[PDB]
Formats: sequence, C-alpha cells, structure tokens
Amino acid sequence: PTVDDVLEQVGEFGWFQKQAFLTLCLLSAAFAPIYVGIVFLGFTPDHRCRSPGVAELSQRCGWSLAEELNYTVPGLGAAGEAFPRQCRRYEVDWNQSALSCVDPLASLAANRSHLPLGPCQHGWVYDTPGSSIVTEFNLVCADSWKVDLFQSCVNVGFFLGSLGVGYIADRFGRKLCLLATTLISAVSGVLMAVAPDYTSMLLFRLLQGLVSKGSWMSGYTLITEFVGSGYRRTVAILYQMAFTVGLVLLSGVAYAIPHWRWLQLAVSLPTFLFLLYYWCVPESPRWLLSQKRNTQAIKIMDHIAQKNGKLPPADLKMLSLKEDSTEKLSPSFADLFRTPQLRKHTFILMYLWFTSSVLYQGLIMHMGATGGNLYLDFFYSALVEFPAAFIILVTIDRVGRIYPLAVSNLVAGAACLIMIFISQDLHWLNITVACVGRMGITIVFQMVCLVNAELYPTFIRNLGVMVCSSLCDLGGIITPFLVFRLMEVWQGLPLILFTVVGLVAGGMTLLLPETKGVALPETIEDAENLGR
Ligand SMILES: COc1ccc(CCN(C)CCC[C@@](C#N)(c2ccc(OC)c(OC)c2)C(C)C)cc1OC
Ligand SMILES: *[C@@H]1O[C@H](CO)[C@@H](O[C@@H]2O[C@H](CO)[C@@H](O)[C@H](O)[C@H]2NC(C)=O)[C@H](O)[C@H]1NC(C)=O
Repeated sequence: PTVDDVLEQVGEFGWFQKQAFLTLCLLSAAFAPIYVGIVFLGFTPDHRCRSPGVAELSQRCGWSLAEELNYTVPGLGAAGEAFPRQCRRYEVDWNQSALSCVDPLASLAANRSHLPLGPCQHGWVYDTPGSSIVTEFNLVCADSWKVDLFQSCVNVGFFLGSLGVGYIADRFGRKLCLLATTLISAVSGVLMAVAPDYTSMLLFRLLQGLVSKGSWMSGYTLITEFVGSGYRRTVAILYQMAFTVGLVLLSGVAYAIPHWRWLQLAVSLPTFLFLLYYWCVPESPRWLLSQKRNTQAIKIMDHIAQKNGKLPPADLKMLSLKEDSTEKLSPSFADLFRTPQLRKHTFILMYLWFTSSVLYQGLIMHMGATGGNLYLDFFYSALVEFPAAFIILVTIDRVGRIYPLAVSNLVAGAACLIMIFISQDLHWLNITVACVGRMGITIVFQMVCLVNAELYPTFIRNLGVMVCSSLCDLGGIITPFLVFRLMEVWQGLPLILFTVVGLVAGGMTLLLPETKGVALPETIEDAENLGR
C-alpha cells in the first residue's frame, strides 16, 4: 500500500492529472513577466534635449524628422560617441530669430562645436510614441545609472527570495505557499502601476521578485508530485513549454500596448483569475503522507480515483510510508548537509546552476548587433526554445537524464569556443551557431531543473531546489562585472573562461546519479543509497 503503487492503480496520468496540469500551466505563464525583467518596461529610445524655440520654427517652413535631428541638434562623435547629441543643448535662441529655414544656426557661429553648450533643461523629447519607465522619470542622462540600480535591486531580491522562500513552502505545504505567494505577487503587480514615484515602483517590484519564484517552483513541485513516476518527464517538459508559450504571448501583448503602466496592470490583473481557480488543485498526497496526516491523504486519494473514474483500491485504509516513520519530519536547512551523498549532490547541483547561468549570460553578451525591432528579436529568442523542448522530450526516457545534460553543457561550451577561435566576423554562420548555443543552454537549464527536483527527498525537495537555484541568480548578478574586468587583461580572455567552465561542468555532471524510471525518494536515508 505504498503511494506509488496505489497511485498507479487509480491511474498515473488520468483526467485529474490532466486538469491539474492544465490549471498549473495557466500559472506558468504568469512567471514570464516577472522573470523577463525590465526588457519591456525599461527600453531606452532615442532622446534629445527639448527646446521651446524649435516648436515655433517647426511649423514655419517644411520640416522632416530626419532633417530636424540633423541641423537643430548638436552633432555626435565629439568627446564621445553620442554623449553631446543625446543630452546637450546649445540653448541658442531659436525664437524671435527669423534666419530662414536654409540657415537657421549656421551664420551665428560659423562652426558647430565651438558654439555654447547649455544645460539640458525642459526635460526631454523621446522618439517612441509609447511610454516606458525611462520616459516616465526622465532617467536618461544624469540619472542613467538608476536603471542599473533598479535591475540590480530586482536581481538581489530574486537571490534573497530563492534563499528564503523555500522553507515556508516546504514547512507549511505546497498549496498554501502557491496561494499566498501568488496572491502577494498579484496584489503587488496591480499596485506597481499606481506607484507615484521611483521608490515605490522599485519596492513593489522587489517584493514581486521575492515572491514569484517561490510561487512558480511550488507549482512545479506540486505537479511533479501529482504525476506518476513514469510521466514526470512529460509533465515537467510541458510545464517549461507552457512558460515559453507565456513568454511568447508576453512579447505579443507588449507589442500590443507600449505604455508601461497599462502593460503592468493588464499583466497583473489576470493573476486574480488563477487565484480564483486555486479551488481545483488540492495538496500533494506525498507531502501530507510524510507529515503524518494520513486521513486527508486518503480523502484526497478517494477524490482522484473518483475524478479518474477508476475504482479506488480497498487497501487505502492502511496507506502509509514504506517504513514506520517518526512522528515529526520537519524540514530544516541543517538536514540538507548531513548525509555525505546528499552534500555531494547539493554541491554538484549548485555548481551546475552557477555554470548554466554564467554560460547563458556570456553567450547572450557575445551575441551580434541587436536588430532594429526589439520585439521581433525577443520573439525569435523565445521561439528558439521550442526545438529544445522537442529534443529533450524524446530522449530523456530513452537515453537517461545524465548523458543528455553533460553533452548539452559540453555543446554550449564548444559553441562558445568556436565563436571565439573561428572567425567571429559578421557571417550567416555565426547567427546559426549562436542559435545552436542557445538551444544547448536552454536544454541545460531544463535538464538541471528536472534532475535537481527529482533528486532531493519529498519533504525537502522545494528547499533544496531553491537553494541550488539561488546560485543561478548570483551568477547572473556577478558575471557582467567579471566579463568587463577580464576584457582589460586580454582581448579574448572571457571566452577561454567560458569554455573551461563549460568543460568542467560537463565533466562534473557525470558524478550525479541517474534517475531513469526510479520512484522519487521520500526519506533522506533512502536518498543516500539511491546510487547503490
Ligand atoms: C532577454 O529576455 C529573456 C530573458 C530570460 C530568458 C530565460 C531563458 N530561459 C528560459 C531560462 C530558463 C530558466 C527557468 C526555467 N526553465 C528557471 C527554472 C527554475 C529556476 O529555479 C527554480 C530558475 O531560476 C531562476 C529558472 C525559468 C522558469 C525562468 C530568455 C529571454 O529571451 C527571450
Ligand atoms: C546635416 O547638417 C548639415 C548642416 O551643416 C548639412 O550640411 C549642409 O548640406 C546642404 C545640402 O544638403 C548644403 O547646401 C549646406 O551648405 C550644408 N551645410 C554646410 C554648413 O556646408 C548636411 O547636409 C546634413 N545632412 C543630412 C543627412 O541631413
């Protein structure tokens, strides 16, 4: 009367599992807006210093947008690539000075650079018709650093949330966390759009970052626990695919409405619908059974059999763990580093997370010049992930879960290496090589997530995956400074480091035990002898 066999009897993947998976995938997309970052709220368009006198002249004679930028604005390329043109204003009186359209300012100085440069007051004039956060608070020239501060604060919030949000989810249940966390995320999201100043917006976004990953991973571990042992692959890969579909829909809607506040409100409000559909999914049977609440576990098992339509087994009355467990099974950070096998697995997984994040950031940084349309580039980037899900879904149960991950990490490393050594000049080959590298990186990410979830015990699974994921955020935060610093030492130093890191990660992946078709553990002592 173990949880595995009885679950198979009612059905590993039945209508109940299908409905629960669909309801959770509805939640998967809601994490795309929070994780994408500030790419759609903080895009910086072209900008010049507003001038009152230009408005009067704009109507007197025929004008064009390109023409106006040319001989009304200070020229670029002097004392910087575009520092003068971006946020410097000559301040020469353009009003009550009828110098003709042909020679508006040429006559006065007979030279452009030598002209007088005044302050860039009167705010700014931006190109895009829509409004972003940069346009809202004029975070353009003097406060340009504030965007980096916002991004870094959001990232450190992510890191803290990874470190801490796991314990509450693990100790107090997975449904309670998925409810409170998503509720806080929703109530902050709609609140950010009504944020008056720069501080409040940043605070609400920091809170949402603290809570979002906790919500997403609670849902992931809930669905993984619900699905049978054989079908973990399908559920996990489809959850990731649902996240990608949410990302694509985000790109589409972001193109639909540019205004950042309306975007945030439209993205946040639908989360209340999912909060309304919390009624469907009950607590994971495994967590309840481990916590010694067998009555509710059997009550739930009766329901799944009912919804499945297959008669429940008569043996449920004696449902329990394989061996008589202790009264208390509380999760704690202390228990995560006691068993040498568990400690080794945790270290390997943390290093794999860090390597994946660093390699991803390096690959995206070393990409080619950005396209004219940001939205199309983002859509293509999201689309490249679907082939990864197609590939991973067909090989996990036929070749295992260790060799694919090792080969994917090594493939991303070799992609970086070929980018470095072989000619990196603009060619059709380079874009395809970058796409292959991106596919390898996303395969690494998804495989690491799945194996890390499947490796830890049921009563500490969420905490372990959280702690191991925190290193991904740490690497994402730290890598830009590392790449900037190393570039000074030598021209191509960063890519050698990327290649060696990838090779070492691929090598270390081999130590991790295989998990092809093995029931996920429920006791730490059981997880210690998993390999044996
Ligand atoms: C610049 O825009 C982008 C921003 C981010 C990305 C992300 C690339 N990958 C989809 C990352 C996969 C990592 C991800 C998975 N799977 C993940 C899973 C578990 C994690 O730990 C619990 C985790 O850590 C943050 C990330 C998702 C949920 C974010 C692509 C982008 O291109 C579309
Ligand atoms: C950019 O602005 C300069 C203004 O100095 C333009 O140079 C003028 O070009 C016209 C012909 O298009 C000549 O008749 C003028 O004599 C030029 N000015 C001077 C001071 O020699 C230049 O053409 C502009 N370029 C664009 C693409 O708008």
